[PDB]
Amino acid sequence: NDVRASLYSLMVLIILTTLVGNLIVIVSISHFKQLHTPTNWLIHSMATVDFLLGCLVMPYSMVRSAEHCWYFGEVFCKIHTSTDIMLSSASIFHLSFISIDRYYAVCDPLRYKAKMNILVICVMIFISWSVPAVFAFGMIFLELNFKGAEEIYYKHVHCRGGCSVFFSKISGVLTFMTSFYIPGSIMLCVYYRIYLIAKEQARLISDANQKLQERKAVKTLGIVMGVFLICWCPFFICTVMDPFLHYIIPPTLNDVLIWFGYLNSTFNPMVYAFFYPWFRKALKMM
Amino acid sequence: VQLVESGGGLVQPGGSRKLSCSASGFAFSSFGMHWVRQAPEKGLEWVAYISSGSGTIYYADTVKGRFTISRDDPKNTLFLQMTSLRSEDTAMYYCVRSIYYYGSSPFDFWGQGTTLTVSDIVMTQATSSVPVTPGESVSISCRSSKSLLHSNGNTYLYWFLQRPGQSPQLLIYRMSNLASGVPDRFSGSGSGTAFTLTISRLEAEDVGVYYCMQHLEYPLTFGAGTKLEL
Amino acid sequence: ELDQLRQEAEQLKNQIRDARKACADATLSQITNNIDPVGRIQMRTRRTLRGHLAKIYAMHWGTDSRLLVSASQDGKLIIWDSYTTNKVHAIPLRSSWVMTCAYAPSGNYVACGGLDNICSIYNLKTREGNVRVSRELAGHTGYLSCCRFLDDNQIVTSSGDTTCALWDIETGQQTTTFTGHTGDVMSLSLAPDTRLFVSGACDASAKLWDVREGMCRQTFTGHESDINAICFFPNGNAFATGSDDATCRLFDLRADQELMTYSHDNIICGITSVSFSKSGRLLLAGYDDFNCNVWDALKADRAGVLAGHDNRVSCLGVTDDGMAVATGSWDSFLKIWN
Amino acid sequence: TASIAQARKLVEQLKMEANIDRIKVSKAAADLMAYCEAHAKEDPLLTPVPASENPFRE
Amino acid sequence: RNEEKAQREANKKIEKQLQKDKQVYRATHRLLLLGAGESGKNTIVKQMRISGIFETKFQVDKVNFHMFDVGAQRDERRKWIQCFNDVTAIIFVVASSSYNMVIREDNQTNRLQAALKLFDSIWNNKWLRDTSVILFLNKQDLLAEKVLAGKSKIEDYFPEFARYTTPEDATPEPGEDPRVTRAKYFIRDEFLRISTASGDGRHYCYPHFTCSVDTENIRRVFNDCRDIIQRMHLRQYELL
Ligand SMILES: NCCc1ccc(Oc2ccc(O)cc2)c(I)c1
Repeated sequence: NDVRASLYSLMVLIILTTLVGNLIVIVSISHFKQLHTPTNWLIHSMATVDFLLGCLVMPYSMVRSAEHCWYFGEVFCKIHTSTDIMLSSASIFHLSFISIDRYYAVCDPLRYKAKMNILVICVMIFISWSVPAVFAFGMIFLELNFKGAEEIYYKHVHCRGGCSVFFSKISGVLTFMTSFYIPGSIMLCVYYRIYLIAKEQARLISDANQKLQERKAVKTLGIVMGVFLICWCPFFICTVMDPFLHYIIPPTLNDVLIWFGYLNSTFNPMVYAFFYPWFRKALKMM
Repeated sequence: VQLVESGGGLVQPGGSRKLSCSASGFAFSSFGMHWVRQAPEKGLEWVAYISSGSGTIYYADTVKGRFTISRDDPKNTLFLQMTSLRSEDTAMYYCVRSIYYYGSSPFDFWGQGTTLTVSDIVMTQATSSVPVTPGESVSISCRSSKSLLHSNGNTYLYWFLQRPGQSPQLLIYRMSNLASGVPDRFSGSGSGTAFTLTISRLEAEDVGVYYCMQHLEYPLTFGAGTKLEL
Repeated sequence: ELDQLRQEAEQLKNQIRDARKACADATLSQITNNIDPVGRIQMRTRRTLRGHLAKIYAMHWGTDSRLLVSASQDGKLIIWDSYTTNKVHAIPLRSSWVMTCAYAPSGNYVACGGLDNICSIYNLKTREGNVRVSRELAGHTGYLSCCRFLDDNQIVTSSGDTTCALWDIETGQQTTTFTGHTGDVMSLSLAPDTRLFVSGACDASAKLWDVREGMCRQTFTGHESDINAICFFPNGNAFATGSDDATCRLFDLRADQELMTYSHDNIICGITSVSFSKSGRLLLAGYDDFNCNVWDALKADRAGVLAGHDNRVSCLGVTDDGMAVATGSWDSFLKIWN
Repeated sequence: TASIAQARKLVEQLKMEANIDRIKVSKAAADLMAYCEAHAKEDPLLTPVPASENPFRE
Repeated sequence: RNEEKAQREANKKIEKQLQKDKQVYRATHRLLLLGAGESGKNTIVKQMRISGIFETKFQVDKVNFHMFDVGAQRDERRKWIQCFNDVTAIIFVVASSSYNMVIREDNQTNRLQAALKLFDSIWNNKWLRDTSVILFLNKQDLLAEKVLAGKSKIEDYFPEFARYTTPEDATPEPGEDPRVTRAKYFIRDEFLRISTASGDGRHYCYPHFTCSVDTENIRRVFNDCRDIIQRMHLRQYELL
């Protein structure tokens, strides 16, 4: 009836908007000679990851979470989850690397251009693209995610379309630790240090100007960190808490949290590319 | 500009030898190098080719497994190792420099040479001995089995006019350009398959052997040669 | 007394300018109205050369209409091949502030100049493959702006010390010196017969000097601002000047007053370089508005916008056969146009 | 002094500037137009040529 | 087609050399020296080390700085000042020993006024935007010797001196007499009020009290370049 139609419309809206945003960013960065900065290359790689996620993995979860069945069979479910994990981990790693680059850009003004060149950024992109792929493929295709609880695995996958994701204790702990903890702590430290430096510099400048005769930093940092944290953190907390408890959780909650993750992936490009004046001016130039 | 060649001689078959060529008086780090052989009773024949920065290494088509080349710029030495020699490779060896850009003159300066004694495009000379006099015109012909013209428009053809007793020189390169130190007494022309070299005035320095070599394909094969007797 | 002599001089110049204004009967615009239209063209970039790092300040074509040289603020000069985009040669400079470059008509020498007040002459064709410094010319108490070659052994240089002088390679000292400008000159163009030349200065005046005569031959009242670049008509009886007043002008040698003026309401920035074509039908110019505006030598109206650069354009030049138009800008991006 | 010498030399310069016998602009304009019309046939960038003899193809 | 292959190889070698040159070139900062003949600009550059313009180099904490001393053409910087648009900073040197008794030869008022006008002209330039100047106040020993030596009072031709008192922000490092602290901060405030009239938050001035025989100028330039680049980096990312 009306509810499934409304969720179908929401899904098409989200998929179309993320696809058009990623395509616009990729096109704008691809053929501009004044936007060849290495950080722009990192942003382009992140946009490509988001575009692949929007085009490849969301249209199938669309029908997975709507009709509560998996028509595509038991062969496609072994690659959909792996692709969905690879892309999420790549996005998180790209965000962490962008934060790390900004830390040296702000805290080290003199030796900046000599420590951030094309080679280092290419190495970071290769690392962000390689490790998640190996991890996801060797965890899904080699039967390690559910190795340790066999009957519980089938009891849990006795659910919508038999394409659910099951995690054990050790698997969940290692997924939480290596995919959400380290990048989050790195971003916390980097942005706190940048906040302190910006606050003290603005305080000195304002005091000098006033004796002659924090808005932007807090706004930007709060917006960025809230956008990042509001989506992935509840999902990861629930995912790590489920194995330790008695697996009491409604499937609708498991759907809405992954949809929040997809919403964060959709919102990602309009925070690092459409928020700075130079990219907006380049786009308006046409 | 000085080139000093060392090595060669007579050794038993199957052994290993060492040849060296040292360049003194100029910066050869930006000059491509060639090793060329000349049989005692035949004309020139290319052996090996080294690029400016060893990016391209080219070996003889007739034999390549028994040749190896290397160079060192700080020591300024181009040296060759040969293993398991036969009776076929019994030719004088020359180390030559050449630089390639637009309007350049490949194969400018040649070395003294060293003596060691123990299909593709073919060019042959119809004549072998042309008797002439000091004051008449001298014409030397060259014929090629394939059209030497390229899409760019360059006619890859080179003459040497080697004197009998000294190192070969360069007179006309690309069939239409005259060298620097050659006196203005020679001219060349062609059409694509038949080529001619013409001399108007003759002196005692025009005695020698003339060669015809092409750079369209890459066998780096040479002509026959004609000896002048006065 | 000085005052009386100066006042007779000012009446002399007044009657001279009255005679000059009386020696004109009709403008050429009415005569121009007898010609057919030219047509608008959207010629696009064919090749792009990207080798430099800092801004590009000057460039010069070759006698073969396919070789060119350019100078950059970095302190190196590289000779491009206009067909296959190959870097024939690379030469590092001793002074990192150069603002001029020249290429010998015989294709054997190059020239450099800048804030060092020294004119360098190299030898492209030597016994060795590398290019070595041949001669250094000193004696100008002013930054060099033009170093055009007169012959294989004669070089005319323009300097910021308000004086231009002809030089010589073998002897190593200037042969003749020309004076008369109050401000510093920064423009210079030669003649097809290599017998006369014209120069411009910030004092809003263009002076025509004969090489053999030895002193000033003609003087023309220029614009209301400085002169940034000058060019000489291929015919040999006219020339054009570009200024910071957002307008260009062209004068003739024989009649000695203004012929034509190019201006528009939209354009406000100053002209940086001016060049003609083989037949002299269209005039090329460069602006600070990041576009090389194409003009018409007769109607004095625009033809095409012809954009494609991101920063200020500082130099351009057509080949000896009118086959292509190279263009250098401040973004270190050469652009071959056709 | 230098100023008086400059005054006399500038007066002489103005003298032979006035004695140059400048011609009218009509002949110069006619010659310029004739040259442009005569030579506006062998130059590219004015009448586009087919992409056969053009050294720059793409 | 071997000729084209060899030409391409030569082009690749030239490109590698140019890449090495670009790698070397991006790790240096360029500074523009400026001053007057009376000021000890030559003394400043000679202490800073340890016919056209002059170039010098120095290394500070593994950071390379290129300093362009300007001994140059006629006194008109209208056309040759355009080439200096990517320099990190401008080091302006001013001599603070020109009393009102030493006015000039035949040109203008006391040399301090001429220095102020020169600084104003540099500050209000069009092509010199986005560039921050490092103001210097050289020749301070002579000022301290002359304030108490008599026979010369700056108040005669500076009527605003009697209305000026030393600020509470002053640092009593000379430890001699508050007259020197009054004159020092008077001239410093004059230079500041000349400086801080435009800019729109894109460039700043950093006054200093240095001597011609000083030694810590290296650290001053290092610390002033650090902040200059840091503020630009902060402003580029909307963090300031
Ligand atoms: N793509 C957003 C929907 C989504 C997100 C994350 C999911 O699990 C993980 C993926 C990557 C990790 O590094 C850790 C856990 C799943 I299943 C579904």
